[PDB]
Amino acid sequence: LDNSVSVDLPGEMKVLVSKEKNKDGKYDLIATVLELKGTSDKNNGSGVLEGVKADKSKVKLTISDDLGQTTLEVFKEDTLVSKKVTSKDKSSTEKFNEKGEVSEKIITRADGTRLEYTGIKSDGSGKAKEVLKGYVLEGTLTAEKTTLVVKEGTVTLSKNISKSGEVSVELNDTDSSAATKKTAAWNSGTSTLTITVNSKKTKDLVFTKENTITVQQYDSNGTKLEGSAVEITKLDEIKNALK
Amino acid sequence: MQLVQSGAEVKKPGESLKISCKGSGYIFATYWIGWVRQMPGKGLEWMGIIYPNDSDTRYSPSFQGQVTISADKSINTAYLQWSSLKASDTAMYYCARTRWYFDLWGRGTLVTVSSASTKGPSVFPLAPSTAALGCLVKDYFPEPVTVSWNSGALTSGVHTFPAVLQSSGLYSLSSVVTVPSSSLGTQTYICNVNHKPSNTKVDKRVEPKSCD
Amino acid sequence: EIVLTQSPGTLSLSPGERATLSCRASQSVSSSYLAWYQQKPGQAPRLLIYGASSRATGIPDRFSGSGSGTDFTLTISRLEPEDFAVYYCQQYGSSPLTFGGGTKVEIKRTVAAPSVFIFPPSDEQLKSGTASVVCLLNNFYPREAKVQWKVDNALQSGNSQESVTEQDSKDSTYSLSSTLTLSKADYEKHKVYACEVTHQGLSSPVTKSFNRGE
Ligand SMILES: *[C@@H]1O[C@H](CO)[C@@H](O)[C@H](O)[C@H]1NC(C)=O
Ligand SMILES: [Cl-]
Ligand SMILES: [Cl-]
Ligand SMILES: [Cl-]
Ligand SMILES: [Cl-]
Ligand SMILES: [Cl-]
Ligand SMILES: [Cl-]
Ligand SMILES: [Cl-]
Ligand SMILES: [Cl-]
Ligand SMILES: [Cl-]
Ligand SMILES: [Cl-]
Ligand SMILES: [Cl-]
Ligand SMILES: [Cl-]
Ligand SMILES: [Cl-]
Repeated sequence: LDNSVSVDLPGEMKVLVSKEKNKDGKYDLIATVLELKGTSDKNNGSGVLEGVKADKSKVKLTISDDLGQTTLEVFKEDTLVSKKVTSKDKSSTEKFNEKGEVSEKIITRADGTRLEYTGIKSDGSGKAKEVLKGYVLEGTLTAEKTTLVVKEGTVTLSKNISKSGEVSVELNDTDSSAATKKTAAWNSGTSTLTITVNSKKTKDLVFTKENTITVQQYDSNGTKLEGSAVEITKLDEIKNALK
Repeated sequence: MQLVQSGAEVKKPGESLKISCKGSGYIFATYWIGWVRQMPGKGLEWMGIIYPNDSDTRYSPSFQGQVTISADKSINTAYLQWSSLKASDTAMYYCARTRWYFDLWGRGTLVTVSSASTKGPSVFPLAPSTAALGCLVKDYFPEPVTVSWNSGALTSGVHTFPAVLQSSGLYSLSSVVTVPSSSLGTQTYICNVNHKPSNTKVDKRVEPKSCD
Repeated sequence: EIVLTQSPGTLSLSPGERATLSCRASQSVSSSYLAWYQQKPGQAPRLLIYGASSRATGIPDRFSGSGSGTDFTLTISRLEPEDFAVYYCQQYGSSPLTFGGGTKVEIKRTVAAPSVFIFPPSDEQLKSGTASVVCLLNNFYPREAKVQWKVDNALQSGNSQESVTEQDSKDSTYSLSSTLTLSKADYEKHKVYACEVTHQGLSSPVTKSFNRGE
């Protein structure tokens, strides 16, 4: 507690591990989060630590056996209230209702972008939004997938995220005019959406692995991509691309 | 963003010619480059376009088979060339980034195709009979000629007319100035003529005739 | 080819006035792919408007375009001194790309009749073997003028050339020269040399003439 070895942990935490083992053979652990203590069988960071908040809530920190995953759970005096799982790569993921079911969930990516679900029901539906660098996409959640939607005029851009995180993008236009109706094709291999108007390609939208969006225009004849892809930094730039 | 075009050309009929257009400040290879002709005193005519990254070349039907458009992508340059020039090719040639509207223009390359050879002008006074006087700058090639009055001190009332191409192939122009009639007896009027291509410089004093 | 007709060939307006320029296509222009350009003497053209109505970067919003199909318009809401120039339209809705013939926007001013001066050949030129007779029309408005040469009352044809200045920046007038050219030997075979000037500012055509040898 001063006879101890310090171990760095995911989630900006540190745990102190005894060198000598306690009265009953196990190593004791001290990690300040409110100070939590516990006893484990290894002399690394792994183990379980308990504690009690000043408001009578009980805290349970579970450090993974390979030191790459902390699980911070907060209970009432018994019933889950919180469950933050932070990882070594800075990635982290909840609030519960009275029935012990998931009520909210925030997925923080390693790069800082977030995916927030609010008002989750028993069937699995709720309100969803993704926080990117510079703008926020909003949509819904279902037990099937996450759909984020951007509207401009009669055009609707839909970004779909499957359960495993696979991104696919759709576009629909309720415009009746063959001269102005936007259609699009999705190339999942290159993760690129090519928009077409009046049987000419107009622009490519690329949804990168860095959770960003780039736009590149074709020439007036729809023949060649021109210039270089420009990164989108504002929500109005997405709507402009959809005009 | 900028397009730099090569300098003015004076050629004889039958000669070949290649002019260039180099872009900077942007990715030159991924925008179409076009060529536009403007004949002396006329409007604009589109000649063709090229996509430098792959040399996709598309001509106006009015110019296909008459000129060749090319690109050297490694040095961000597009070209326009003739195998055998005619006098009818005398024009200003612009290159412009093509979108397919023209959003960035070079300053133009002036191409003069003529059988004439370099010759300095002859300068003749146009004597005053408000009085009008001037001088006649006749039979020179090629353009341009510069005219000033009294070494640049006299500009008010001065009209130096655009040159005219005579049937002989040489150019000619006049420069005139109007002055008070009471000044012809006391003020000196000298027209200064500079023709750099032949390095000819003439200072012509314009006086009332001796019979006055 | 889509032919673009620009009307009128010349607009005469004062500074601060509204300008309306017409561009009409022989066929409907796809997606309103119609551009407008400005060109001043001795300078390259400059893009003002694309897509019929989109203004290019840095162009002042007093320039606006409108129209669709075959009828397009460039409006200059309030003319500045630097807006008097030649304007061209260009369509890129179909190949080949084509330009209109251009409209010149010039400064309107009061009608001014030309002052006509005639210049016989100089004695130094006659020694070189040639004789140029120069007729000067000075500081007139509007630009349209007609000059005809008569030698001993015989109307000339094909032996004169004209040159016109740009509109003057101070008084908005034009000047014109007409040069009748003939050999020294031919000059000595005639007596009366005359240029006849027709212009809106003259009640009837004005003749300036001289007798060879004066
Ligand atoms: C330009 O050419 C290179 C090589 O041929 C090619 O890899 C690249 O994709 C081209 N770029 C565009 C925008 O077509
Ligand atoms: Cl864990
Ligand atoms: Cl409780
Ligand atoms: Cl929206
Ligand atoms: Cl670029
Ligand atoms: Cl866009
Ligand atoms: Cl290369
Ligand atoms: Cl080169
Ligand atoms: Cl002076
Ligand atoms: Cl030189
Ligand atoms: Cl002009
Ligand atoms: Cl074509
Ligand atoms: Cl006068
Ligand atoms: Cl006179």
